[PDB]
Amino acid sequence: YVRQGALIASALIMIQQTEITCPKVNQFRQLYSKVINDKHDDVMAKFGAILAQGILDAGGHNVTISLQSRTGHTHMPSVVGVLVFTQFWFWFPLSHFLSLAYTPTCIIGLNKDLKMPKVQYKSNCKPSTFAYPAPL
Amino acid sequence: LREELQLLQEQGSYVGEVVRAMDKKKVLVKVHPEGKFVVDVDKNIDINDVTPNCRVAL
Amino acid sequence: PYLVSNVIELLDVDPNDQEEDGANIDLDSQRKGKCAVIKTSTRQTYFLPVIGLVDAEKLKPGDLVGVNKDSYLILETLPTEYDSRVKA
Amino acid sequence: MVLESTMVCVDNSEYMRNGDFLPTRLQAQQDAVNIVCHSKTRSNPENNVGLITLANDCEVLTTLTPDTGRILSKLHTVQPKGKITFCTGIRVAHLALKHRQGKNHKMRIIAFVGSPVEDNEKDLVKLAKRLKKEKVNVDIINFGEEEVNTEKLTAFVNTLNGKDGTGSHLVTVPPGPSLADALISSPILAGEGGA
Amino acid sequence: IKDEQKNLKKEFLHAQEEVKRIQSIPLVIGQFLEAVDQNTAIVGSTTGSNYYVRILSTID
Amino acid sequence: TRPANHRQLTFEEIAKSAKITVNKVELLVMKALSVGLVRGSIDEVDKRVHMTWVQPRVLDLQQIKGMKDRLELWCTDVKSMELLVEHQAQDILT
Amino acid sequence: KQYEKSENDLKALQSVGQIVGEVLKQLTEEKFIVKATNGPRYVVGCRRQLDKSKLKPGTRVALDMTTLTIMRYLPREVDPLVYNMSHEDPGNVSYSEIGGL
Amino acid sequence: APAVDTAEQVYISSLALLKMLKHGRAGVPMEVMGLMLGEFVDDYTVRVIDVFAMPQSGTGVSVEAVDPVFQAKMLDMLKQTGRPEMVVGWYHSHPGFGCWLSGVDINTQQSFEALSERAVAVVVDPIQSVKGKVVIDAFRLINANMMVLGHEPRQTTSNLGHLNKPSIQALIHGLNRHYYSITINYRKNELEQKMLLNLHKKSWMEGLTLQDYSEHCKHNESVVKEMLELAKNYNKAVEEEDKMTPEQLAIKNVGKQDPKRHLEEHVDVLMTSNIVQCLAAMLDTVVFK
Amino acid sequence: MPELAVQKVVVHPLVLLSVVDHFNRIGKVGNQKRVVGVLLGSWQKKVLDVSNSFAVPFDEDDKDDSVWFLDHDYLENMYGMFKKVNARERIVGWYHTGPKLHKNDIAINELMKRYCPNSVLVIIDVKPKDLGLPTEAYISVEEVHDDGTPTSKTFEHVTSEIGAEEAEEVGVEHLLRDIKDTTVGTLSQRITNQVHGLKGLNSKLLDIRTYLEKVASGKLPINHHIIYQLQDVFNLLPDASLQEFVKAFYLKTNDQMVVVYLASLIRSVVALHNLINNKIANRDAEKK
Repeated sequence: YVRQGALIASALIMIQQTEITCPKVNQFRQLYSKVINDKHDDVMAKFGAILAQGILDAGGHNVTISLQSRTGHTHMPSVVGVLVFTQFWFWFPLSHFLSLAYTPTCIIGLNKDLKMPKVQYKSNCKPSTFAYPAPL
Repeated sequence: LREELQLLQEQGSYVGEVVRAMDKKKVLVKVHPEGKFVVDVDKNIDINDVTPNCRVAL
Repeated sequence: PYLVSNVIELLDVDPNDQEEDGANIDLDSQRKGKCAVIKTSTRQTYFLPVIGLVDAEKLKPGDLVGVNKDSYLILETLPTEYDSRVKA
Repeated sequence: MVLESTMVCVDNSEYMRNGDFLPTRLQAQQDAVNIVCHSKTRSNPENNVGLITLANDCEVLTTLTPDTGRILSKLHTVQPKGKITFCTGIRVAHLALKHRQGKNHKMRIIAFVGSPVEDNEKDLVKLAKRLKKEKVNVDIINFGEEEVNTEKLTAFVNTLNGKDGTGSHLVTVPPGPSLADALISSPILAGEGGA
Repeated sequence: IKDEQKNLKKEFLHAQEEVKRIQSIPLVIGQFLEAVDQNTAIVGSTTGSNYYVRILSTID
Repeated sequence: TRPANHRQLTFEEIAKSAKITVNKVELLVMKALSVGLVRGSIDEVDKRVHMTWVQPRVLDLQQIKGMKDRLELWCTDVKSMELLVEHQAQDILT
Repeated sequence: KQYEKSENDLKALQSVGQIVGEVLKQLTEEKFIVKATNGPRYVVGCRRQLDKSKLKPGTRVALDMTTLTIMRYLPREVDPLVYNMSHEDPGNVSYSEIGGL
Repeated sequence: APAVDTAEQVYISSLALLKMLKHGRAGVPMEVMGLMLGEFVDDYTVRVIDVFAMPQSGTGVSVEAVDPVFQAKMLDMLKQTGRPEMVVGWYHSHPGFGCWLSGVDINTQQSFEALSERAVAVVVDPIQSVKGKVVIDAFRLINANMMVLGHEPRQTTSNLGHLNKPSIQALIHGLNRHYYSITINYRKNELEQKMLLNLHKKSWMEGLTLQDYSEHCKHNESVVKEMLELAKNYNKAVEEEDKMTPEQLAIKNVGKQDPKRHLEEHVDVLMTSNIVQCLAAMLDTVVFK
Repeated sequence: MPELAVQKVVVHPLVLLSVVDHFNRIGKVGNQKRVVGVLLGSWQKKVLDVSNSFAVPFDEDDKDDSVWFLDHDYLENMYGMFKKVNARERIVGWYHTGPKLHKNDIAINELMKRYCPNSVLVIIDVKPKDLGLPTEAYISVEEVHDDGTPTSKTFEHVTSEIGAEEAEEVGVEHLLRDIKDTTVGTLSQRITNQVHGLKGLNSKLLDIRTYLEKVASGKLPINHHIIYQLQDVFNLLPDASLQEFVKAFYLKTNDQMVVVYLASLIRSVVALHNLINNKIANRDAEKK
């Protein structure tokens, strides 16, 4: 019961936080896949371990769940999804709702015909310290 | 203390004696008045971890 | 199954009337009917509730009786029975 | 009778004390009630029978059961100083419908009136109209009331009878000697439908 | 935390009551053989079985 | 009947009422205690007979009135007192 | 008659043949040390429907098996061997083995 | 089948839980069993409302006990009351076996299953009801075809999915070869609580009661005498104790706990007796007066 | 028939819960029409242990209290089944779901007495009556009052308390999601009980006075016992004396205060100088 809740919660933080920003990401990633392959654990525990995997890794290492909205009140589709998610014990299909929380993280500047380009913005970080999460 | 309600239930715990260890990966323990019992090796012991005439906790 | 036993003594206390030892604890696991004290051949003693239909009063000290293994009742009486030395 | 649950009313009255039904009408009613149980079963066996005394502060003696033995145990104690209260027995059959054996069965009351009615006529004619909608009808066996006065009971039955799926009838058996056997005349074979 | 501590006081009693049942009879009599630790100890009973037993806090 | 607050009686009251001498009343009072109309002790030197207890008596006209009066005094005290008991010791009161 | 007998018989059937014992030492009312006849000596309680004076040491008492509490007082008891010895006596002579002596 | 058999997380009410514990307890070692009345909603929610019991025997659970006559008989009573309940499953108590389902218990569960497809099997431990921990489990049978193709984790889906370990030994081994065990939740209601919490009219005056001086005096005498003995210890103790860590001070002053703490414990016990007496003493006199 | 084998009536928590639960089950009546059901429990004892209760469908009207339905047939059939459960379970009496007794209850009582060997009418209430007992137990008695009333059948109270069984008691704790601030085992619980005590006394005390008024006018028949008992309460009165507490609690507590303070006094210089060096170290250490 503690294991299932702790492990899901970890997954929510780790999205777009990488192996070269905490060792924790290495430990967590490895642990997910180990559970599915093995039968060592009790089945109750595995349900939590496997959902937590999809969240951490999500979207090909491209998507994040936001803190808030663009200003003010907490992002509107995101909060709901999570509320219903936490209850999954009585009914398994409730876990699906976590797709709604995922929003792609791109800051977008545009051309004067108003369609996606590859324009640049400056961000002060080091490429030795942030990079997209390494797969399982 | 609340948790202690649940913790105290078992099927008891004894002090036994290892007559001999066996190289079959099972160990022979004889409880003090009651006959011999063969039980498997645990995680907490193997056969280099229990050697003849060792009184043990069970 | 039934064990073999001897009668040590006769107490009796009537069919679930007792000395009023009945509390708010069970009266199917405390109260005894008309009862007989028996010393058994195992080399134990059991104070036991005998069958309500054929009472404890009928069985006197000295009888060799069967008793129920599970919950002790004296079902019936068995003649003089012991060993092969005694048979001769 | 046929998929019907019935409550049977036995009289308590001073009029029971008469020798007209031998030896006495109080004891005679025991024979009568067993005729009512046996007749209903004969027609179809799928029905239940009960017995109520209207004695004192009205007590259900026994509720719906197919067993004649249960009814008969209860009938021997009776108040021979009491009096029949027609109105209250109907009320006891109403309560019975919510929780009874044979919940899904039809509703009928077969009542003996061995003595004149006590409960005001106007109240009872009016009561019938309510009763028609719920679908319980009262069949009255009359030999006590007729001697003294004209059948008041007739009015009750007339209004009552509509669509219910069960009917009602006024059956008259004579006030003189006819013993318990007169019960044969009753709607315990003479009954009809409302629908 | 203040009101919480008061709450926790009531839990201690509740708990004490529940455990108490376990604590009483059936009770076998041993002799106090030796101490392995001061949380688990060894006591030797009167049918001859030696036991590895936990010490229940309700004594010293 | 008359005292809620006290339960002791003087001898002199009986004495005048009866119009019977003082010497007799002390002796009469002793018989009273022996029958069991009253239980208590008698203190001669204080000139009181103190009742620890009064015998039940079948419904009387004076009686019914006193009981009501004493119940009223009692209700009122219990409400006043309830406020004191509740008012103090705040931290255990939950 | 059979109804009363059988109902009382069900109560005998659910009820076991409880452990008989003896009072080794009565420390207090609530803790009595017993020597049970199965072997292991036990700490038992008492029910309040009993007088502790009767139960005191060297006296046989009944023990429970469902709870390990002293059920009741049993009077002191003697073995079947002692019964054979208590029964026998006859074949007697009036007074003298031999007269004049 | 793996394609429609899921486990049944059982919501057990006060009326069922208490009934089962009591019935097993009195019978011991005679074992008791019965049918459980409840309602079934979801494809996995069973509320166990109430139970009645089947014939006890000295061999316990058997085929002979289970007859359709008892059940059929009950159902007629259910109509008459106007209670609706369908049968949720069956119960038994094993004092004479562990939580593992005995060879006669499986036979009995198969018959009961034919009547209600969704059937639950419950081990009660009457013996454990004497102590302050009670261990009882509910289970559901698993089909032979289901194991091979599906495997036992298929029962775990679309429900709570807690799988129980009731120690090691026979109990666990028998579990694995036989059935899937599923969890217990308790149903409760506010009204249900309120009944339980209720005490006595008499307790109202109990607190008020003026504790006898006599009894108080016994307590007072008892408290001052222990205090004097300890007082000495307290006196030697204060000469040292320049260091923190109070447990070390306990070994030094000798024994478990500080002698300062021993004196306080006694002062406090007296304080509690005193508190009821003095409060009560004024309080009583004023209020009746 | 006897009503004998009672001097005390203890009632289980099971009994109450069964009546509220059973109300929904039958019909969702909810005390719209009062229910009488069987009261089940032990026998061959002086004390009465009411182990259990089951409802019988009984509707009594609210037009009239003299008309009721009571389902007899259920009682005989339920009889044989009780032995399957345990052989200590037999019909002891009956239950009334309240809110109060009637004169009508004597008549309900005569029918139930045939089955029982020790009939008692115990009013278990569907609403809990206060924080006190939610149950009152009564027994049918033939008595005269010197109020000029000849022979009546009425209900006189017999002492009620709440008991429990070993199996049941454990089960109750687990079920409970309350923790109990009214346990009454200790000083903390005991102080709450005293506050409540005063409130309890007041609730009880009012009734006694209204009863006295009814006799006076608003004519009500006098139950002689009640009047006899009332007068007794007022006569015992004395006045208060002493009781006080010592300065001792403080002394111990102060002792603890000295010890720590002495340890503190040596430590101070060390601890306070070092702080500045460690503080600087921490900020730099944190970054990596």
